[PDB]
Amino acid sequence: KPRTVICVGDIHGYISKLNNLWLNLQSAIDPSDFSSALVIFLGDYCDRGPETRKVIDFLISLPEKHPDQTHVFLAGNHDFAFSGFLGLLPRPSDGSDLKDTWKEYSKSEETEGWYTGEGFEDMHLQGRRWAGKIKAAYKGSIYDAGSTFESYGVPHGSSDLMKAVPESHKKFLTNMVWVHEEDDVCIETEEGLKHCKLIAVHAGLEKGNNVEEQLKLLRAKDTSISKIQHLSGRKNVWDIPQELDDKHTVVVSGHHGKLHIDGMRLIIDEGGGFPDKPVAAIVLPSKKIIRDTDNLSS
Ligand SMILES: [Zn+2]
Ligand SMILES: [Zn+2]
Repeated sequence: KPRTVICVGDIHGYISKLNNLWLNLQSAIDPSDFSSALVIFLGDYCDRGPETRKVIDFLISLPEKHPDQTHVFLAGNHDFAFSGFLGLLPRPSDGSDLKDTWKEYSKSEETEGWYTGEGFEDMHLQGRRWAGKIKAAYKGSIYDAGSTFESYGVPHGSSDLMKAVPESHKKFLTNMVWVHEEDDVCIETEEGLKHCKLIAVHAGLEKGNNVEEQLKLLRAKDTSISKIQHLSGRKNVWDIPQELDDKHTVVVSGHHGKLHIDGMRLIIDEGGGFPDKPVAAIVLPSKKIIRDTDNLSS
């Protein structure tokens, strides 16, 4: 029997949506298949929603709760930005300073009110944007990070967040990956069951540039990049790029604020960080969509 693969869209601090989805998934999938499933969280665990802390608590608990599952946690643009503010990103491997990332977006500083509190000098651009105060509705910053601060019991933009975030959560953020690759997953098509490669990346992959070169920087976590298009892009990462456009690779992403299935391109982000929208997961091989808003039993 083919292994069950669950790909979970953006959570954005909605603990109730995360819990209800997890509970629904256990009625849609039989106990044996669920217990040994590959579970790929597609990123964006923080911001917008009110309970980031509880979300990360939940995700940390999963290895203990389900020892035979494989758990993959993609870094979203939001979580990369979160990790940046906490100073958890490794120094750029090219020897540059994290402050060098600011220059490209320097004209955005005034409107975005970038963090100028303690430790801003050694901070990645996205960390400074994340903890900024946007001139006005946004929750504190352009990243809607206000609710993340509050979920850990501190005001928005506070340097004290660094002390409030538990060590296990910092370890969780350090353990996130920018890409996940699988050699062999099953997926239903109109013609029948297929075996495919899988690439999981929060937003997607770029056109033009060699795919392996892209995957290389993603595997290595290059912090010299001001804005990581693979985590933050929109139209530029929507499509499967030329090199992978041959029906042998599933490319799964969250990020886009839409649930969109087009052949081998899976975009799983029905929630979009909105409080009134469902969080959806896709279950492979069947491609069935399970939501927090479901009321399932077996
Ligand atoms: Zn998102
Ligand atoms: Zn995103």
